[PDB]
Amino acid sequence: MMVISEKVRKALNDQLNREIYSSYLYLSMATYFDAEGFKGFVHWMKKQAQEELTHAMKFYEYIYDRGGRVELEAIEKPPSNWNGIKDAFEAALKHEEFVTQSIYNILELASEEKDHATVSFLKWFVDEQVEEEDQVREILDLLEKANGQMSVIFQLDRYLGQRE
Amino acid sequence: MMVISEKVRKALNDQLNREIYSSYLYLSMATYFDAEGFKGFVHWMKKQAQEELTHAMKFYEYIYDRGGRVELEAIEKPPSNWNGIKDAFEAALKHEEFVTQSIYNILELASEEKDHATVSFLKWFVDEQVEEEDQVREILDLLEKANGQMSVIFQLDRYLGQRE
Amino acid sequence: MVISEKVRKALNDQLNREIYSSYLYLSMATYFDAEGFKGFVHWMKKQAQEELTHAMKFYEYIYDRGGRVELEAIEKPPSNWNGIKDAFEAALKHEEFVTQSIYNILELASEEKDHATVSFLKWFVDEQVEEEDQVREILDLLEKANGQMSVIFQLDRYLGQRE
Amino acid sequence: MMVISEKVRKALNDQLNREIYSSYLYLSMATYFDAEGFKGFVHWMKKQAQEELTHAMKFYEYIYDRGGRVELEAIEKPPSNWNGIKDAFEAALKHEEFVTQSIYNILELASEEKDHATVSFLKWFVDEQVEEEDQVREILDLLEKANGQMSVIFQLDRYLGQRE
Amino acid sequence: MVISEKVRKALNDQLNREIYSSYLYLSMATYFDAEGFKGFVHWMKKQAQEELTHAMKFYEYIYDRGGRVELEAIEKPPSNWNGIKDAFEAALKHEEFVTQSIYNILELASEEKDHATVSFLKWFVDEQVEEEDQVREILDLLEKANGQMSVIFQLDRYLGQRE
Amino acid sequence: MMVISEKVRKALNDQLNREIYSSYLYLSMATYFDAEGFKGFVHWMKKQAQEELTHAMKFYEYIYDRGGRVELEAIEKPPSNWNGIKDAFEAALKHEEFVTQSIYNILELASEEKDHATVSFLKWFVDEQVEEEDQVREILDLLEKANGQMSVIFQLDRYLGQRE
Ligand SMILES: CCCCCCCCCCCCCCCCCCCC
Ligand SMILES: CCCCCCCCCCCCCCCCCCCC
Ligand SMILES: CCCCCCCCCCCCCCCCCCCC
Ligand SMILES: [Fe+3]
Ligand SMILES: [Fe+3]
Ligand SMILES: [Fe+3]
Ligand SMILES: [Fe+3]
Ligand SMILES: [Fe+3]
Repeated sequence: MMVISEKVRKALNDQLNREIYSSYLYLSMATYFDAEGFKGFVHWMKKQAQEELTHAMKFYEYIYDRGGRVELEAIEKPPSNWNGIKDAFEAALKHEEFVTQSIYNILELASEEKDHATVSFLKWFVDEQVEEEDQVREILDLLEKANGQMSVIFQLDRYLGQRE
Repeated sequence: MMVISEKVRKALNDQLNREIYSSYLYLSMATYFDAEGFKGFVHWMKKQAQEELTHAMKFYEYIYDRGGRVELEAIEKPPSNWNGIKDAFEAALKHEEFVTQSIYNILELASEEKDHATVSFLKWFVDEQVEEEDQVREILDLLEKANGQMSVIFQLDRYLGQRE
Repeated sequence: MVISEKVRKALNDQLNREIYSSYLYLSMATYFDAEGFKGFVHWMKKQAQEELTHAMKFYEYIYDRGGRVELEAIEKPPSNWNGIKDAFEAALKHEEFVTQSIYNILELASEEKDHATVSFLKWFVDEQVEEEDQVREILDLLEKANGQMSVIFQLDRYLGQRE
Repeated sequence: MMVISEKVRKALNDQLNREIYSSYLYLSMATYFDAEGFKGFVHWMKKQAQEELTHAMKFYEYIYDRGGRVELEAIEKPPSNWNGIKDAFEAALKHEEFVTQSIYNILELASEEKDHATVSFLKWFVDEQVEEEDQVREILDLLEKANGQMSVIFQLDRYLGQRE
Repeated sequence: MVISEKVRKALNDQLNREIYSSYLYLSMATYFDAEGFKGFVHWMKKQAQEELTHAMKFYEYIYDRGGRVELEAIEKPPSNWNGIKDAFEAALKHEEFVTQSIYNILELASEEKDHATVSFLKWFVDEQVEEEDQVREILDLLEKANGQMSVIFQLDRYLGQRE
Repeated sequence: MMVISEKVRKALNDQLNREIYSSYLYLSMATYFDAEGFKGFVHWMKKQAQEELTHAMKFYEYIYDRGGRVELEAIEKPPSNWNGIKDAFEAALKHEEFVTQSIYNILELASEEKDHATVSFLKWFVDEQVEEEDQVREILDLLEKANGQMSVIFQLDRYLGQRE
């Protein structure tokens, strides 16, 4: 027996598909930074793409652990171009803020259904989203310090190029 | 800047997107095997999914190496249900045979324009595709021997569960 | 004592339920031993030990908040089941009952704003997810098995390897 | 099938359930010493409780080795309070003596049936009971010398806290 | 800043409370040193360093959520107690007050559906259980010691061994 | 017995309370640098705060080593804001020069009282304060050479981030 309500399963399945989209979006930002020729920003976006995949697989495993099933949905085409580096990263910040709210919505729905297991499972994402937001604000802050000066952009490129 | 024709850039970009669908398709086969409860087949499909991402990224890299740019397209919703194990693996073989012909088409197009670099690049894929088909055919030959017998299916599950 | 008497009693009741759970799994070891499945015996003995550690975590938490543990009688558990599948079906049902009892303590602790006990119980919520699932995974393998002895022996070996 | 008499199987099964009661009793003495705030005594009682489980399991294995089956019985509520350290260890001693006599009774019953296999099996427990009784007499005799001096009780709590 | 001004202010105040907590344990060390108990001194100095890490945890969380930290004046703490037992009950009473301050932030965050701050505070809810319990254990040992100097020396070495 | 005069004990206790404020002050500059987004300057200042605590603790011990007693006084509120990176470090230099003079005042009080022990104990801080002053001056000079050019600011931000 599936021991999550169907409406919590679809909320989880929906979030799983949003995590797949988030990974595709960062790959698309990588395509942008690669066209712009910043190998370090490219490197950073590829790691973010694979990191979001692990988020999706976390949802994957919990759905099956609670007796549900996963259904993959179509993945909409992401933007392929931005108005500069600050533009791409602010789009990332806004995006992760949307992801956090979508996860917040699942938590409140689970809490209202007295689904304590799903409430507890999502705490990892609550904490993780704090870090996903902060790291992008850090880059945005450093980018505003550079203020388009290429000597500093190279430093920030090579800094983000070291992400493991 | 770009030293591939737009006809070859577009064939490569389209194949890149098909490799992304390939990974999504194999992930969806994992959701099916998880629903049916075959951990080894799940494992095998998850590893196939990650192999297809590397196929995509080899196209990604080659496009930029020749001065092109990659544009990510929508990913269609993959099927989530099959009649049984053998049908899923037959769907995989059909898929890989289809990707082989699509690569054959890029190779013939590149050869037509005397883009010898892209012809040579696709040789790796010609050789990889022979093994992608053969591995699925070996499984199908075993499933046809298994003939739906659960004790023998369980052996093949554990066997494909050992994939590295 | 810094837990309410009503929460202290709930924890103490759950400690005794956790000891009963360990005894129950020992009784399933007695059953599989009578039936001659060494691997299922192994799994059940390892499961009985795991419930003891659960009980002791309630033990320690009660004393950490100024409480005292009172051990109650342990009811006689069933000693027989109608085959391997039936015993694991009883296990799944039992663990679900354990999950609901933990949920109930968590809800009582929440409405008393006993945040320490709420947070303490999170560990058991997450653990209960696994205990339910690992029995569900066994049941699904048994359903496919359909009593076929070659597959049951394969499953005895798999469960005999639990550490 | 079973090569112990039903009368000896019942005697062994009964004693297995006494061993489980013994471990529960000692756990209960741990609950008492934990309320009293003597860490070392708690540790000792927890170690004694685990030791009685190895006793129960030893009977378990012999019963199955002789073609018998184990049936677990209800476990009585143990006392949860004593009138002091000496009183608790005195109850432990009295309990171990009762266990010894219960074990002796099985030995005499099996020897009257010429069930030599069960006679020989029980030798291990005859010897163990000598140690179990002696270890409690040792503690009681040290407590007599302590004579309520908290400085010496602390020393003794530390010593029994070192039990491996 | 993505925490509300009431939640940032509660967090900033708790940061300053943690710093006073570290200062308080430091003068408790000044007390035990005047009284000539090196082990209790050692224990109190270690408690001081631990409270700095509590403060620094609130520090980091405030910045991770886009807020800023403002350091406030630190009150002069008591410098004397009328004995070992009195010093530790001041410690216990204080940690209980810290727990309630943390509970208030938790409920404030919860009413604001600020799940991130709620979850961040779980670590402290769990930590405070152990901070209270370790002082209770010490007090319970001091009651057994009952002013006997030979036993006080024993407890002095024990707490002197804290890592 | 106390073998320092009350005025030298009182001077030493004031310096102890002054050393704690210095640590609190440097902690507050970290709050400033963290708000400005300079993680390396934050690192430097947090480690400077820990060094001031060790200064406090050396006064702590010496007071007890000559039979006195420490009384902790209120810590008066530090500033939390500066008009830029170098202005903060200008405050740092200004502060430690004040500490050096406060230490000099104790040394003279000790010299006139023929308290040779306190005179000698303080020569550690005399020598340490020379380092403390030079350490900030050198930072100040590089900030002036950098001249607000962030590529150079970023570089010694990372430089001071390497402090042990
Ligand atoms: C460095 C390359 C990153 C590319 C990310 C592409 C994301 C969008 C397409 C998703 C395809 C399916 C995901 C496969 C997951 C494989 C299973 C992982 C199990 C832990
Ligand atoms: C391997 C077989 C396990 C059988 C368990 C039967 C449980 C019945 C209750 C008996 C009392 C158990 C007391 C256990 C004390 C353990 C303390 C460990 C340290 C925290
Ligand atoms: C070294 C052993 C004694 C420690 C006593 C600590 C007393 C603290 C009093 C308040 C001081 C506040 C400023 C401390 C900043 C420390 C920052 C640490 C980050 C690494
Ligand atoms: Fe994510
Ligand atoms: Fe492929
Ligand atoms: Fe025994
Ligand atoms: Fe604290
Ligand atoms: Fe200093």
